[PDB]
Amino acid sequence: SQCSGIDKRDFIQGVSGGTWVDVVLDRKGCVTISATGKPTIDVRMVKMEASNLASVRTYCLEASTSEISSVNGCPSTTEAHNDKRKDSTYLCERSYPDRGWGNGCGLFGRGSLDTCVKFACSKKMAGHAISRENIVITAAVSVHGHSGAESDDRSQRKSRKELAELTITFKSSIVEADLGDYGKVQFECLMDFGIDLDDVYTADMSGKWWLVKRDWYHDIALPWTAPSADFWHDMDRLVEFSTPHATKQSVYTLGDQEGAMSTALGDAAVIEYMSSGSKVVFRTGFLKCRVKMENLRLKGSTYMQCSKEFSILKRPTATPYGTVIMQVKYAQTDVPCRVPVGVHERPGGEQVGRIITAHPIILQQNDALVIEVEPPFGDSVIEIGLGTTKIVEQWHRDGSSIGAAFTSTMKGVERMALLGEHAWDFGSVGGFFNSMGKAIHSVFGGLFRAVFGGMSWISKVLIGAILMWLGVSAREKTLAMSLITVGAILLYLSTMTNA
Amino acid sequence: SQCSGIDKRDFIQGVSGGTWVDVVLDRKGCVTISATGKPTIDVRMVKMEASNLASVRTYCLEASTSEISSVNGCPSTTEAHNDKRKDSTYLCERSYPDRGWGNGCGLFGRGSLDTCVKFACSKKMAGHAISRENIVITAAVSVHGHSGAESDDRSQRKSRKELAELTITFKSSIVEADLGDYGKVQFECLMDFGIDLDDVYTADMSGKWWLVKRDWYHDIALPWTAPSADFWHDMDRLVEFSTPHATKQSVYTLGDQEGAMSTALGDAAVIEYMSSGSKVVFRTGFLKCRVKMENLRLKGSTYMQCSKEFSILKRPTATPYGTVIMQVKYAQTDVPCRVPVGVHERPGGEQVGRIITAHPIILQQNDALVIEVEPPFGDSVIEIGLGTTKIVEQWHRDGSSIGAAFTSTMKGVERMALLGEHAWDFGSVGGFFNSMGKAIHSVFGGLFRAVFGGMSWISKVLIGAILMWLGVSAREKTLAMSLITVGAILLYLSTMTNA
Amino acid sequence: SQCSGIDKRDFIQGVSGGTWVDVVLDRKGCVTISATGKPTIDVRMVKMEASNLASVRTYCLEASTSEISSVNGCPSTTEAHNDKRKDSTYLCERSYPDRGWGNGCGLFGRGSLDTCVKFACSKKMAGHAISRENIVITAAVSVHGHSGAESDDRSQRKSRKELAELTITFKSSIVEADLGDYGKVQFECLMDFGIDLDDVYTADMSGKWWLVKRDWYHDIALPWTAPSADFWHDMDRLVEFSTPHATKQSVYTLGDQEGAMSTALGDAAVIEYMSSGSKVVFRTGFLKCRVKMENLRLKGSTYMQCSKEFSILKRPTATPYGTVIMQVKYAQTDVPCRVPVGVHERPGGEQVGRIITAHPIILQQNDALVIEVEPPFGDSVIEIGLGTTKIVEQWHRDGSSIGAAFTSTMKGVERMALLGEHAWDFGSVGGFFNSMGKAIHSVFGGLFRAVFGGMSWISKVLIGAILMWLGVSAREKTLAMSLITVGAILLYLSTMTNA
Amino acid sequence: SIMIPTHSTGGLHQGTEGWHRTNNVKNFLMRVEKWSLRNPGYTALIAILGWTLGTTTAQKVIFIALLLMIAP
Amino acid sequence: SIMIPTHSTGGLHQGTEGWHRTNNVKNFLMRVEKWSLRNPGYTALIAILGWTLGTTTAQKVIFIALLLMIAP
Amino acid sequence: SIMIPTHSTGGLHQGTEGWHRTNNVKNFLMRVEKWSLRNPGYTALIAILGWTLGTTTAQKVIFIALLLMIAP
Repeated sequence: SQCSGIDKRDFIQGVSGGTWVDVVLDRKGCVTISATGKPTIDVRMVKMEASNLASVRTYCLEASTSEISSVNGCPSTTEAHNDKRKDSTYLCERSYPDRGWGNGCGLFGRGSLDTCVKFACSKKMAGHAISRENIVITAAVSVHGHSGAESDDRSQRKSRKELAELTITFKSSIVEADLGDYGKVQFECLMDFGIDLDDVYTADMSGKWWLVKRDWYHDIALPWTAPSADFWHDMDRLVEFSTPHATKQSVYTLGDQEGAMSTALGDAAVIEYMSSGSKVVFRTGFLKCRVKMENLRLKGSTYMQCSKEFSILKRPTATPYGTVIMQVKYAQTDVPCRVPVGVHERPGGEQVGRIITAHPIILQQNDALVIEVEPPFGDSVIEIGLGTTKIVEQWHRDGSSIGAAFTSTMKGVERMALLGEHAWDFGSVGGFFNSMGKAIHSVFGGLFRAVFGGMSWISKVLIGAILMWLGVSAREKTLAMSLITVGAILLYLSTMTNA
Repeated sequence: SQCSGIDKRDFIQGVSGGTWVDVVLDRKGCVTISATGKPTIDVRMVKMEASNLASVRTYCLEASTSEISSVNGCPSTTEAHNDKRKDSTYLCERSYPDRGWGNGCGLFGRGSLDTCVKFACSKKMAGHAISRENIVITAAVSVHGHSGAESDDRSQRKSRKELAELTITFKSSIVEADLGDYGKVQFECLMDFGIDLDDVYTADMSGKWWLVKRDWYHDIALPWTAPSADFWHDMDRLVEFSTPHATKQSVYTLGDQEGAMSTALGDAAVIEYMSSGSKVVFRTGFLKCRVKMENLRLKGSTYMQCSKEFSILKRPTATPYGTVIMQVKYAQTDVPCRVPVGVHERPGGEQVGRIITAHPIILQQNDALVIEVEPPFGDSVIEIGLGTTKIVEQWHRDGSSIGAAFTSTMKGVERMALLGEHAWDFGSVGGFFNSMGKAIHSVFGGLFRAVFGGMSWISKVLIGAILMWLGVSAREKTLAMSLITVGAILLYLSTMTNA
Repeated sequence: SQCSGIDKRDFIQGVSGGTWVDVVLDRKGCVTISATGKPTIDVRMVKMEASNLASVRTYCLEASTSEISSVNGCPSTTEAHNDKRKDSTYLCERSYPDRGWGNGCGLFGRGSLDTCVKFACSKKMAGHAISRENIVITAAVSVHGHSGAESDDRSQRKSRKELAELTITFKSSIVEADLGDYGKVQFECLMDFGIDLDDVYTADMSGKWWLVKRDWYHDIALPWTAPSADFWHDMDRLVEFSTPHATKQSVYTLGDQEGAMSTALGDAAVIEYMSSGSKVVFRTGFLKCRVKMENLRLKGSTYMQCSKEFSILKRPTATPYGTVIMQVKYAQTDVPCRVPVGVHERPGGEQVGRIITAHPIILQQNDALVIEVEPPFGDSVIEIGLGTTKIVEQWHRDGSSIGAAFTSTMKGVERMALLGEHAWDFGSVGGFFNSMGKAIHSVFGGLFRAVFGGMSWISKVLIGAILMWLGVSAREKTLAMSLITVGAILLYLSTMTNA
Repeated sequence: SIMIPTHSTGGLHQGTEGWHRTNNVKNFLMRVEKWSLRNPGYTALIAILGWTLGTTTAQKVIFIALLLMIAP
Repeated sequence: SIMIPTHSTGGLHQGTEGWHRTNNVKNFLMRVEKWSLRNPGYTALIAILGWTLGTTTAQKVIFIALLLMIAP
Repeated sequence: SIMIPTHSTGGLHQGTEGWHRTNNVKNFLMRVEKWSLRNPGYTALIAILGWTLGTTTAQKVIFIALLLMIAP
């Protein structure tokens, strides 16, 4: 949909020769596609959610020992064997106390004990498994320029076919947006997502869900059972046995471990859980759709220019990125018409800067029209209108160009420098550059990047500091082979980003 | 009471000259004192328990955040200020979301949020403080030799004043034992126990009390309050807020932390708690009473010897220490009389070994009398009687002498070598030896032993291995100065004992 | 009883000073006691037998897996959990087959299995424990010289009070033999036996019993149970599952292991088991005590010498040791009388050799009379009579004195040199000899000889050969310290003795 | 967790944070320095060992840092 | 605690222990060795550092032990 | 057990033995020599090793005996 209210925004300029451009989507980021001679569009990812989940194994957190029993054996070799040893719901352990004449034995030595307790649980960490053929990722596509009544919503925006919705199912990976008179746009995105499914579980604890790893979930020491029925099989991890003084023992639990579990698995992607459908929202992965802009045509091109004057509403305000936003309205009867928009450095000067909207066409009597403009760094005037009565608001946009380049470099090294292979996938560049980058990064990610794990932020900083110390205090010019391993970009990644 | 059935036992042979002996009592250990010309008696430490406790601070474990509220602030200069911030029972903090045009503000920038949430606790770690002038420690003293009917219990034993009970109150430090016609024995012990009072707390968690240190109790990071009335002062240690997208947040707790608390506090002494009196049994401390054997006399010494035949009940059996126990009976009419008992290596041979019981008097027509004997390692015969009809059972006691001495050294270095200064406090010897040992151990414990803390078993063994390697790979003969620092006894304590 | 037929016989010359000699008895050995001025006697121990046995742990030998079940799970993470897992009598183990599309799953991967099989056993090695206060060892004592009718048995011998029997129970270690007019003999022996009770068990397998060690019985890997009620608790040691191809497995046992057990434990001491009383004959223990011949007096000493002539029955024959045996008879009327027996080198010469019988009195008209005589190596004549009608049978006894000394030394080093310290307990020797011998052998058996074991004849001969070669090729003169450890006696023990 | 690093090895970090997730970085250092100031003997022993071994004043810093980190 | 040593600093060890208390000494080593075998990169880096520094073969064992101590 | 020696560790040998108990002395050697003649390769390798090590003609006999004992 509209990408004005967000700050993480990507502007792709499109290729004149081609008709397609590869884009990468996140749940927060957005990209504005704007070619020449075509209406500019926005594509946004809404959500990712699986539907059907398979149970794996529910653990236990709280022990509820209820019944106890005991049986003692004299130093005569016949030891005690509790008859409650033979019930699957009873935890029982045999120990040897020190029996004597006071207890009523008759010989001095070491006796025997067998105390069984009834096991019960009240808090369980139910797991689940996600299938890679059930997620239904939905995205939205919008077109700039259309203008309707002031009191309109997304329902009427969809009705006019300017905010067409998409449902990229696991089976229908290619879909088309109707977009009304503007044509039709289809997508080519794959099934390569940031979350590596068939390798993770969801660890529901008390209504808080997670995306924890399969082997780590398998290697927890806790009393587990089967999902079909709570039939515990490792009961001894939550029940401790006190000292066996004489013919009697006492049993104690070990707390709840809920805090310890929430601390250990305290940094995994906290996915949500939408009830009434058993859906879970991933909020983490990506989607690399390929827009094929072949049937993208302007809606109004035979309309005449708008002659009379507009009325200004929502006086121009700057956006977090730095693009102006206006909302002009038309009140006269020479409609439909195409609104003229210009951006000059002086009233009555040459055109400078970039205009975002493509063709602000009207189609009715009283319509509000949102206009976005990206002015240059210096002083400039934003002129809307045709005749002697034109909106002539001007803007400064106090900022430097070298600062803009530095911010662009920083946001690049933050965003695109991540994702591994996906780093050089923002577009198509000739000269074998991107192809060789992907070819080398395939093995670069196969080995030395994802072959081992167990690294946190404090370990990152400690090992990094060890690295600079050993590199500064190094001989034989090992920095030449170390710059590829750890350099400046990776140091920035360890320090500022990935936090 | 009787100290036969317990495996850990100390034997003190007394001093012929003096009339006092200094002994150390433990919750499980017992000492046998037997002077020449005096009836031997057994003193056992029963239990310690405090009476009145004062609360210190009750922490919180499981938060119960119930009610929430939110207030939003436009990019205008004024920020959001929820009126619930004026309340001390609400957790409230302020964030800056990303507000724009779609939210309904009218200016792009950073908005403001400040959400208040109510706090409530359900599980509390109630602490307590022990006063060093309220411990009521009781001990029991019994006398060897008296004989009664086979159908009698501790009630009859106390009625005949052979099982005198003692209560060493914090005020009355010197108390005399009745002991019937055998006389009277008084104690003199002071108030020096192993645990350092006024430096520990009792951290009740769910009915499982502990003995945590005062500073460690003060150091735990959790929401706390005052014992009198609940007023939580660190509410933010268990409640967290999610990402503040727009004009709304969510509150999350952190579980129960009971498991984490029971794991971190997992090896401190686990004291008991008997209700209906608010008493806490300590089961850990010692007691160093010197026994003044001045008014202790044999009951039967003018009686004639028993000449008739004895009947054997409960044929002699060995004890864990290695002393046989028998229970003979007398059914003739020449009573009261004194039973002659001796131990020879051969029937009609010299007296060898060592007897334990002092003077087995009878005082009744039909009665049972327990006889305890410590035979030597070789073969020997135990004689019960005077005339030609005498009990002539013999014993083997397969054991070596060097092994006995080496095991005694083990017992000494295990139990006696602990307690620090009180290691050399099993008696009084000449030549200033014990006094000089106490004097040097005073400063040895004042510095380098008890002035420092923070040692666990894993750290101890790691440091021990490091010291092994450093001493092996050392020059200048630093092991000469290290043997006093770390020698053989300390390393044996690190590896085997104190575990 | 009579000690004529046995070849492993000991001859004790008695003690002139004292009236006691210490003997050590074996189930096959016999000793002859002959003092000066007293009738010679023969003492032999019949058998040792325990009465009450305590069950310990009945193992299993042959499994009888009867019923089977199976349950399968698709590669969906919900694994199979067999219902019969909650029955204690079913052995169940879970496997992971390779399930695919042919089985009817719909996803290629690995599934799950759960096959529970009911367990049943048929052959059990019922163990038992022996109490050190229940064995009743019996012995017999007979007196040489008395003469009875030709046709009489042990019943008549006991009736005439010449074959008094003994029952040396664990309670009454002092017993008296009536022996009729000869007086009384008493025994003073202990609980020290070759067997070491409280350290061994009895392994009943199929009616064949043993005396195998407690720890080795504990370390057997087989499905055990509790003797009170038999149901097995280590079921998996005899049941192995086949390869789990798909949704099915097969159960296979491992045989009976009875042969393996009878081969592994096939050389331990083999006790018997006499039913109707649950007694077991040990056939391995010893019995070492001291006969006090203080009331032993000659029966016929005031009688007049026999005058008339005898009649020869069962003509003199030699014995394995080399002492002749003859059975004269009396038929005349001058009875009772004492038979004059002598052994001359030549008719009517000096008396040479040694006479075994004491004083052959007759008491009646027609009585047989067993006479035992030890002739010298050379030619000799054995004269039984008084007047001119005397029996003048002669003998040769072809042998060498050096050979006799060699056989005596070999027998000593073979049988006597065994039994550890018990080697020097065949008599009383002054000069501190026996005392320091026992004292040194006490620690000799305490360390390096009986503190540990594990030597069978194969390892014995291997180590003996290795030590032989090492001593032959020994420098620094280690033979000086090696002669004491392993010399000629121990090497003989390894080679031929102890077989 | 206290010895093994946290579960941040999954590479699933994004721009979403909770109420009480960013305080651990300073909390660990605060706990370490509190322990160091409360127990001076262990730190003195580690410093003595680091001075005895190496004698470079370049890797002994890493050694003492690792010892203080593994020490609770 | 997590990196803090246990509460055994009070010297209150006695003959009263649970059956889930003495297993810690072996459980710690089991966890350490399992993580060591599951983590090749950390072990390789530690071995590289130990080979680079010291060059004594008498302290690099302590190097790797302490590095695996801070490591899981 | 099978590799362990027999249960003669109790020192309870007496003059009572069967006809399947005294045959072990020759049975072991017979089986060993049968397997030795049926296995030339291991014997040759062991002879080569015995000549390679020791070079004393007194320890190589022990070597070949112990190899022929670990083997049948």
